[PDB]
Amino acid sequence: QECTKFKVSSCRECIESGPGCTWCQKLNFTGPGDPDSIRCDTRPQLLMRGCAADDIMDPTSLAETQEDHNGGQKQLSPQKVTLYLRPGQAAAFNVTFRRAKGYPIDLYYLMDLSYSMLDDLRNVKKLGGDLLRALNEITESGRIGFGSFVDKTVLPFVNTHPDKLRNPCPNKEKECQPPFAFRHVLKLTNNSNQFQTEVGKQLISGNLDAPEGGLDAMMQVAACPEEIGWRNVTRLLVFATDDGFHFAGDGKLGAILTPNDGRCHLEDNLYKRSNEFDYPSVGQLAHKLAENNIQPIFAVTSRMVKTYEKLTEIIPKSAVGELSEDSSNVVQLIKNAYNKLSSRVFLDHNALPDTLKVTYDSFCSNGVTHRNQPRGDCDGVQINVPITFQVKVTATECIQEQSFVIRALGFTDIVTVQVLPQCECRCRDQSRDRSLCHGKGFLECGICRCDTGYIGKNCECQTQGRSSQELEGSCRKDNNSIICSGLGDCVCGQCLCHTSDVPGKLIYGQYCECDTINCERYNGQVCGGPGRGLCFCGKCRCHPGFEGSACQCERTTEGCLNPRRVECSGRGRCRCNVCECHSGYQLPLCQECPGCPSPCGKYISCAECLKFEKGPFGKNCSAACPGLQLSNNPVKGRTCKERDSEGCWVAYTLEQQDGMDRYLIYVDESREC
Amino acid sequence: FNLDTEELTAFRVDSAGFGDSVVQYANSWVVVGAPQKITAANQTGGLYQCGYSTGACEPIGLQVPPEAVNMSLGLSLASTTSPSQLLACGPTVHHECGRNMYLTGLCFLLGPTQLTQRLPVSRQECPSSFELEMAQEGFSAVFTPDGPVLGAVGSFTWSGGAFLYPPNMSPTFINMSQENVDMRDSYLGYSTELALWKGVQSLVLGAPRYQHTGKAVIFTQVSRQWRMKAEVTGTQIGSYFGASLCSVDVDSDGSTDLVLIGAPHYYEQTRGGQVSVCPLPRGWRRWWCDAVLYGEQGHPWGRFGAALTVLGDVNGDKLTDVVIGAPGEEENRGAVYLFHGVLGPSISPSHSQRIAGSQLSSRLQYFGQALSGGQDLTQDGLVDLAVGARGQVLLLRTRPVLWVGVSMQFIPAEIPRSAFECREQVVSEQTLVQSNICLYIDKRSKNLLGSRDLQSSVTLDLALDPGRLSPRATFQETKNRSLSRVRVLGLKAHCENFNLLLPSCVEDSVTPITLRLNFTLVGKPLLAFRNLRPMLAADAQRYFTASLPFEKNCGADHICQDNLGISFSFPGLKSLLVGSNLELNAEVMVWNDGEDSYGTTITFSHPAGLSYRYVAEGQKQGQLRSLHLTCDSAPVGSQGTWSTSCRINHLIFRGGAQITFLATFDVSPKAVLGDRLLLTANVSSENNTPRTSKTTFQLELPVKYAVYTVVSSHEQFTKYLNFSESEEKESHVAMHRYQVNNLGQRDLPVSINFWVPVELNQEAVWMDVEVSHPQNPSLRCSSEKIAPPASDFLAHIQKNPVLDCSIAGCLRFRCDVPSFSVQEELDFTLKGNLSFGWVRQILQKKVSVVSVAEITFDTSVYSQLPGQEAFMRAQTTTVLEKYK
Ligand SMILES: *[C@@H]1O[C@H](CO)[C@@H](O[C@@H]2O[C@H](CO)[C@@H](O[C@@H]3O[C@H](CO[C@H]4O[C@H](CO)[C@@H](O)[C@H](O)[C@@H]4O)[C@@H](O)[C@H](O[C@H]4O[C@H](CO)[C@@H](O)[C@H](O)[C@@H]4O)[C@@H]3O)[C@H](O)[C@H]2NC(C)=O)[C@H](O)[C@H]1NC(C)=O
Ligand SMILES: *[C@@H]1O[C@H](CO)[C@@H](O[C@@H]2O[C@H](CO)[C@@H](O[C@@H]3O[C@H](CO)[C@@H](O)[C@H](O)[C@@H]3O)[C@H](O)[C@H]2NC(C)=O)[C@H](O)[C@H]1NC(C)=O
Ligand SMILES: *[C@@H]1O[C@H](CO)[C@@H](O[C@@H]2O[C@H](CO)[C@@H](O[C@@H]3O[C@H](CO)[C@@H](O)[C@H](O)[C@@H]3O)[C@H](O)[C@H]2NC(C)=O)[C@H](O)[C@H]1NC(C)=O
Ligand SMILES: *[C@@H]1O[C@H](CO)[C@@H](O[C@@H]2O[C@H](CO)[C@@H](O)[C@H](O)[C@H]2NC(C)=O)[C@H](O)[C@H]1NC(C)=O
Ligand SMILES: *[C@@H]1O[C@H](CO)[C@@H](O)[C@H](O)[C@H]1NC(C)=O
Ligand SMILES: *[C@@H]1O[C@H](CO)[C@@H](O)[C@H](O)[C@H]1NC(C)=O
Ligand SMILES: *[C@@H]1O[C@H](CO)[C@@H](O)[C@H](O)[C@H]1NC(C)=O
Ligand SMILES: [Ca+2]
Ligand SMILES: [Ca+2]
Ligand SMILES: [Ca+2]
Ligand SMILES: [Ca+2]
Repeated sequence: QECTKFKVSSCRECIESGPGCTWCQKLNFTGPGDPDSIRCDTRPQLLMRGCAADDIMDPTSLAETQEDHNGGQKQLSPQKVTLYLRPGQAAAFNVTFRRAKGYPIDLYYLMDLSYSMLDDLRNVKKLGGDLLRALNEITESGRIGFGSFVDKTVLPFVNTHPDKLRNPCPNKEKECQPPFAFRHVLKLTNNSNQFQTEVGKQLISGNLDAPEGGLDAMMQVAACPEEIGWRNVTRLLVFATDDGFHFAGDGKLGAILTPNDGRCHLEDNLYKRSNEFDYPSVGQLAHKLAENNIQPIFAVTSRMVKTYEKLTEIIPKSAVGELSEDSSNVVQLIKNAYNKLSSRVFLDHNALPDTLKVTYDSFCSNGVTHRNQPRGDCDGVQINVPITFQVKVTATECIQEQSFVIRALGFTDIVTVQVLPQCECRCRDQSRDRSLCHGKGFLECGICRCDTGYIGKNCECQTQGRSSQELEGSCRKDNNSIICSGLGDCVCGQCLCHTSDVPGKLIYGQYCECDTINCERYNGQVCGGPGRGLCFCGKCRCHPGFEGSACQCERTTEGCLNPRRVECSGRGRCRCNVCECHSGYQLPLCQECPGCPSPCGKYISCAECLKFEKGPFGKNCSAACPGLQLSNNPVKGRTCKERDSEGCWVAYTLEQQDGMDRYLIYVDESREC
Repeated sequence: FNLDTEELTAFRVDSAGFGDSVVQYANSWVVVGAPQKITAANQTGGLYQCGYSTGACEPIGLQVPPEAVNMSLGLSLASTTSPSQLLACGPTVHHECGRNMYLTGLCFLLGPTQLTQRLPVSRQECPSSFELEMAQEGFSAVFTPDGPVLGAVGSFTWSGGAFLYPPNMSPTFINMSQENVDMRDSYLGYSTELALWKGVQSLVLGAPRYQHTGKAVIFTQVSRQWRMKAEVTGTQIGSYFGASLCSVDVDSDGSTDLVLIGAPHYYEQTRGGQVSVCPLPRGWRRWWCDAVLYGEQGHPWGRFGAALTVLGDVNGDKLTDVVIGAPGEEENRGAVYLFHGVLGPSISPSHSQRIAGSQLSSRLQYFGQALSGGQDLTQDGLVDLAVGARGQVLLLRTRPVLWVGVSMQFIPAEIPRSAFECREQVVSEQTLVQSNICLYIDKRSKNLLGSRDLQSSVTLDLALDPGRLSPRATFQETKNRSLSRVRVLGLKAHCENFNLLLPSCVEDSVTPITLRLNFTLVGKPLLAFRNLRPMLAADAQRYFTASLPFEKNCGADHICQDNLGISFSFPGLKSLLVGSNLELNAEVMVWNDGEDSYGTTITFSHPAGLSYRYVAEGQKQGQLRSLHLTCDSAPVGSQGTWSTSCRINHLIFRGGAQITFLATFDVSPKAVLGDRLLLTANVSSENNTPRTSKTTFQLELPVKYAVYTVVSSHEQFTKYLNFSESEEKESHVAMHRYQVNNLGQRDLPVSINFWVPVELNQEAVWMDVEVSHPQNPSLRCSSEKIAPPASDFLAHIQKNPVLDCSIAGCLRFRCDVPSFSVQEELDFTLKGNLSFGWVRQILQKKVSVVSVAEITFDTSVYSQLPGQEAFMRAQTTTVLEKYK
């Protein structure tokens, strides 16, 4: 299949050459004066040479599935995978996950208290008897908590002085509460009516800047339940605001350059740190939040629906809920919560060391046959229908024994996956044949590994003073080749490549022909530096995810993809994260052809064949006019305005899209004769 | 890779928010910021100037008006060099308008002049909606030849902008209009930077929160325009794409080449951070922050891209280098990075240095928040860097990087066979070979003449046949197989030859004896401590080896004739223009009609514009190259040319056998070389060239160059047909406007040709047609009439109503052009009263007359790149449909 010889001293050093590398233990396999590295070829070649089939060693990766009794863990099995991983070779172990049901719930209502959230506070101040009612079906005795929030106390987020601070309420001043940011009004409790009444109590407030500072509240909530308290089972939150959201960096406005620590420090169920403290970064939640098994449920105006939509992409376990400005259909949010919140099955892992690389597979229940990708995104599984993730762990070198975990984001079930550096092959000892190797060496699967000072395929020679005549037979590749290809002095038939104390430099081979320095370069680096690929006798063996003569096409990925997720839009192969746009179409993703004339000609005939019905001329239309779309909307971009078949000026824009002659038109409902 | 991490200066002035924002003042001083240095009643902060002479910071005098309150100045800083000035700012002024106060911002201009204050100090009186109440102008500032520029954030719907101040003339301002519906709450102007050019200046503002993701927008200030050039959305939500920005100069041409961007809070799997490189394409409505790359690091929650500044040429390879902060690295500890340019729009993802907060920074939490460098302040020659940190601010100088060239030779070229096979009655007469090595430093521009740039001590370490445990010789001075001696270098060579002793009798003779040197920079004491530590560059081939061949025994006689020939060609090579045909495939064949050549070498001569790259082909081919060979490029000729030798490394070339291999030379898209490029091929054996007439093989090729030349028919074109046609009038003059432009990369003369119909069987089509050339000098154009083939035009246009020049006596206009500079959109139009008389001549209606416009240029020397683009031949078809 494939096997290039690295320095081969033992059966193990033949293994460290590549996947398609096999080794032969059968003794007397070395000819009168043949190299010991010949024992390391491909399985096919070995049989063609004579090497027996049962003599072909091939130490392989496999998986140990030590399954538990039961109740150990619930729907993440196996529970303990002790893999024996050989470098370069992938070990595969499956993961059965059949979610069951619903555990003890624990909600928390993060509501923005602004003057815009007035009729929201009214139509919501006490509708919690239907929440436990909506909780009754699936889960049983859950918990209910509340937390208010507005925006940082200090400006520029809201006027800090003066007594409009005591009275922010615009115009009405109905005794609204002082400007705040996070007030833990209610703790997680069983009761429901006590919860409702403790809410209506507090009234709204107000601030200056339009977007809110609700992000600071997020952390402070799930930061120290040593004062807020939280169930050890489930924890769902729900964001609610008819306004934006401020993240890290914005704090520099308020003269505060102290970043977010992560822990809340309140003394009266009320923040007094957010002022001397900067906003939680956008990504400081998907970590801390998902660490405490908490998951917000976006539910805001339709004005802020597609902004939290992009936020759903990033952070895990989060749904989008477009609702009216009255927060009346707020309870239907959770009918849509479990809908696709008990659907996002995740399967990530603790940040593994760089010396390892992990991947997964996916076999969703409804049709999907995915393969090879991190995560376990299957948004098509709910209650009692198992799934399948094929975890494939590979190493680059002989790792040191360690252990990591593969958790499901938003789940307490830890799977302690043990990892064992498997890098050996095992035969015999030095009680058998202290004779051969002339006493100064031991034997292992045929060949003999000599001492520090003895060398040779039988520990016969010494590194001080040897040669013969026709021992130089297999010491040169051919009769017209220099001995040991230079850079190597022949001893006892074989060659001992010389050594260079130069970074990277290394000679090797029977005749010392191959080096690990003289290959194809890239970006002023050998085979693309140590990162991309490596060098081995001219050809570059690029690391995984990199191909090309010298890893020149660095990435096998496709940054050639746009948000449309179609490569290079209209035309252009995706070579090395670059597009080869046809015609004058320009980079990066081939959409704008700056030089293209702007053909409205030849399009008039079809423009009056779609909007107007003035006779598909040449033939019919929808055939001679593959500009199939004619949206009933104000599209724009290529503002065209030419004439019709007979006199009248027919106006119409022309928004092209993606590939070749594909278009999208809106022909003005008007003419001019 | 030369940022001092030992002997530096540290200013630890404990003043609250001290060392939170810093800038390079006039070269002599560095200004730090302490916004939270409480003064009076919840008022300003204060500034501090620090000098190198004495490690101490002196307060700076300021007339803080009672008007400006809680402005916490110093938060935003900025300095120019033009004349040396500085700009400090309180971006948090509080003015009480009763019901509610707001934030205006107040800045101060200092220097060796008048202490100006310039919003300017029209204390901004009091007045959903907003206008300019909480715009905190001066939040970020940067200078420019035509007056400073401060940035507002809360402009209107917190859209943003930047107030430009001219020379005592009333200031202007640039928002994004209101017609721009979006951009609500984006802090446009959070960060600001210049973008000078060979032409007019260009500003840039950072909008961290455009649609809550982050976009960066670039603006131009054309005469009576001040519109937008272009922009680029963010990559991810919350990424904060727009935080930091830095226009940097990959080279030193003085025109800003590219622009960096910040997004400390970005990720996909690791939240290290994100900086984005985004060159500055010219030609609005197109601009990509994706000239590929974007620097990062393998450490989550690092805030990488928090700040950054142009540092300039530090390593002296003509390639400016930049610095980037990341105060979130490690356990909240600080961090900084160093990158280098390459060629034009690009940087090197792999950084050379990563000085972090682990550098016996005893105990500072986050460092690198901000930083600005490029100025020589310690007055030791080369530039310096200033990086602010919580509590204190540090200065890292740039250690001199010199590199040296070396020459190796063996006085006795080869070995005379005298002390070769030897004999055993009487002696070892050990032959005496001499090996002379020389050392000289050449690339010096930065360090300049004088102390340091000259004197240095060095340790030398010569060693023969290292890789083998069979020393083929020894030096006499020490008697060992190697030796070392510390000797003084200079910009002027230093040559010393050493004595070598070859034993009369030896086994291996075929393999020349190698001699390599390990050399470095020992001691590093040089006069004063104003150099401290010099060092070498990245590409330090400190291991240089030279070979000594032997007089190979070609028999007990026969004299050993060295006879080798050589000949090469270029398979399929057609025309070779610079741009296409980057790789250059050479098929070299070679002979051996004499004695066996062992270490046969084959060297080429070529213009600077190319070098050799390993082919490494496999897969498969052919009757053909098989061949591991070692090649070493190197500069030779007086000025321009240089040789790339290539010795067939490890095997023999025997008998009258011929062999063919493939050697490819990459050629640069900007290859400076004559209208013709020649190249040769010296061929010889390992045993050198013992005799007279060299066997060199050369050939000379015509060279051309790539160019992008395009032309369109502007949509201001007269298609005017209409039914009112009672008589045969004259003047409804039509207007064919043609716009042209070249996206090539070289200034090149051109000549734009035209074709406008007129005479048509004595019946003029449209008369007195001339061509205007607005927005450009009065150029000279030619005029010539010509008569078409004269076919039956009756049936001709009956096919197609068109009226090309092939029917009606056309008119060619040859508008020559001195030098069509690249990027120049030189455009112009042509008009003439269009007669209605000829319309009847052909007896039809709805006819249409066409003009063809085709650009040309010397087919030789220049040529269009992609294959073949007809983008240099536009067309405009007007219609004369007039009925009744
Ligand atoms: C920079 O960016 C801004 C905003 O992005 C661009 O648009 C300006 O936006 C404001 C929006 O409010 C436009 O409105 C102006 O309102 C001022 C005062 O408020 C009036 O309108 C509000 C809301 O209707 C009422 O509640 C209030 O009672 C007022 O009626 C007016 O003073 C502005 O001036 C207008 O009338 C004056 C009369 O003196 C005329 O001189 C002006 O031309 C104008 O008609 C205005 O009505 C404002 O129009 C926008 N400015 C401009 C210049 O168009 C800006 O365009 C942009 N600036 C630049 C220079 O490009
Ligand atoms: C030229 O090169 C050679 C070899 O590279 C230098 O010889 C000695 O080489 C060794 C590396 O094999 C140096 O490293 C030693 O390494 C350990 C760490 O691995 C370190 O603890 C020791 O302090 C030592 O550095 C060794 O330094 C080096 N010898 C000396 C005297 O520095 C040779 O020195 C080089 N020629 C010079 C310096 O002129
Ligand atoms: C094959 O070619 C190269 C260059 O042609 C030889 O390298 C050295 O080249 C230089 C010229 O750059 C020779 O120096 C002199 O050239 C100048 C004119 O430019 C002339 O004034 C001098 O009289 C001399 O010719 C130099 O001699 C030559 N090096 C050697 C060792 O001779 C190279 O030598 C050639 N390869 C061989 C001979 O194997
Ligand atoms: C500036 O204002 C701050 C409050 O914004 C003052 O800080 C304290 O504020 C509380 C609450 O109003 C007062 O009760 C304290 O008396 C203030 N502390 C002190 C020590 O006075 C702060 O004092 C003000 N600074 C100045 C000097 O005007
Ligand atoms: C895992 O599942 C796949 C698909 O069902 C199956 O083909 C494979 O054999 C399984 N792997 C293991 C280790 O059982
Ligand atoms: C050795 O190499 C080749 C390939 O088999 C052959 O053509 C030739 O005659 C051989 N040389 C000797 C001297 O045996
Ligand atoms: C002499 O040679 C030995 C062995 O090669 C070497 O280790 C030693 O450094 C040399 N001594 C001197 C004085 O150069
Ligand atoms: Ca509401
Ligand atoms: Ca530049
Ligand atoms: Ca440089
Ligand atoms: Ca300096």
